[PDB]
Amino acid sequence: GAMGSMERASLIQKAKLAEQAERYEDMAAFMKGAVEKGEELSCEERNLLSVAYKNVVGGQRAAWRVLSSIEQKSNEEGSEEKGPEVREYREKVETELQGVCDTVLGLLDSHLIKEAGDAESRVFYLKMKGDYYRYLAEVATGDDKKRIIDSARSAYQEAMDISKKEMPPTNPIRLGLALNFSVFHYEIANSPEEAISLAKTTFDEAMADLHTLSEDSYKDSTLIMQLLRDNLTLWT
Amino acid sequence: GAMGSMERASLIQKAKLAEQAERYEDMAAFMKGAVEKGEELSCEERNLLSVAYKNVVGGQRAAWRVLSSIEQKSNEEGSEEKGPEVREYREKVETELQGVCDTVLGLLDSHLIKEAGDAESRVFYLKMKGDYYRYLAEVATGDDKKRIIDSARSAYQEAMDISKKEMPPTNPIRLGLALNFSVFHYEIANSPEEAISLAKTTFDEAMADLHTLSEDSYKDSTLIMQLLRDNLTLWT
Amino acid sequence: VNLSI
Amino acid sequence: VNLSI
Ligand SMILES: [Cl-]
Ligand SMILES: [Cl-]
Ligand SMILES: [Mg+2]
Ligand SMILES: [Mg+2]
Ligand SMILES: [Mg+2]
Ligand SMILES: [Mg+2]
Repeated sequence: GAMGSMERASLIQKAKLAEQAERYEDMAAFMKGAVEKGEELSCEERNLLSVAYKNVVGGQRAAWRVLSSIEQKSNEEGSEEKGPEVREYREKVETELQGVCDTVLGLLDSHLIKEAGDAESRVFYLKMKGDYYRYLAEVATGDDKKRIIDSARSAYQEAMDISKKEMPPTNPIRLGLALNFSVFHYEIANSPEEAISLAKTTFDEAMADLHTLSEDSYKDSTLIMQLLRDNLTLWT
Repeated sequence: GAMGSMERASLIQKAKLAEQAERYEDMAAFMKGAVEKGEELSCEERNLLSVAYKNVVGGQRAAWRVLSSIEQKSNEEGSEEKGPEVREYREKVETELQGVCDTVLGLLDSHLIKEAGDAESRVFYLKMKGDYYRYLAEVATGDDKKRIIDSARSAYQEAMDISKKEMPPTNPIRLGLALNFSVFHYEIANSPEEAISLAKTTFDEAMADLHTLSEDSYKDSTLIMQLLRDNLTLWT
Repeated sequence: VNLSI
Repeated sequence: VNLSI
């Protein structure tokens, strides 16, 4: 790997610099290098990893949606034939997106998840596994579509089971996991009622635990609770 | 070149798709491929080329400034030593930026400028040559700094001479050339009085020609005139 | 769009 | 910042 000659600490330092410079591809490459050193990741390091790839794949997903919409229009009644270019370029972006997802899933499988024993790390990584299979599912159209969806579901479900046993209802990792699993239900699994039930129960159980929290923890938790509420307002 | 197997028209079509998807690195690679087909570029094609590389290099310049500011702070009195990482990563971004500038200048020299005979193409390309030497000048610190600056000046000056002979004072290419040459004077050449004089004379001569224009041309010209005015307000 | 984090 | 185009 091109980062094999750089110190772990230097990779982390440069990931933080890249973030400040909004250079998220660089940030992701630095954090990939840090993971490949083979040591477990601290809480701060896990979040650098997730921030970096979330931004990279987020831009790819937005580009894919633009191109897929152009492509769908070209296949409407009365649309002039324009050749293979739209499909080719949508395919190019799609392939790069899948490559990023595969890279993340590879890091999780070699060997972040198997070494993660604390709830905060294990739930975090299993949420990531669910998220990146969900991104694969968004672009999937072939024979593997159902297996991709079930891989997302299975990872989210393992993370939910651990989070409910090991974390309080206001824990921000637990809350963000539930938010994204509810999006999975609504957007991927064709299960809007499950999505709505999960978001509401998650919100209500967190609300009832806020009284235990400091001011700073209260701010962290209510921020994600508001995202649950925003989705419920969109979906109902 | 990786685009050597794609039709010129397909490269242009995909550049326009990449722009819609805000995929400016892709857009630039497609337009580089189109240039390397060896045919002259239409007005619309020249602007696709400039839009693409302007966005790529614009992001690199912004990242470089963030990192250069961190680096300068680390060299202040009382700053804790943090190792070579800040300098290394600033150097990495700087090198990639210079590579993009060299690529553009290479396209202009092989062979866009020598085939450009109409004022609208020749001034456009010479403005680009001035712009990308100016971006090299922004990061230059060595023995070649003065020659880089003079290369920017020389290209801008040739473009100005042609534009004043061959174009009306409201021509948007002429106006944008003058805007950027005034920025060169202010920011690169340590000549704020020259910058201010150029911007004011350019603005006033355009103002006096607006009466000749259609509504649509009037909108194109006044838009760039407002940028001259904004700079004058900042500089005076 | 759906909100995720 | 300086305005350019
Ligand atoms: Cl393509
Ligand atoms: Cl570096
Ligand atoms: Mg070491
Ligand atoms: Mg462990
Ligand atoms: Mg051909
Ligand atoms: Mg010619």
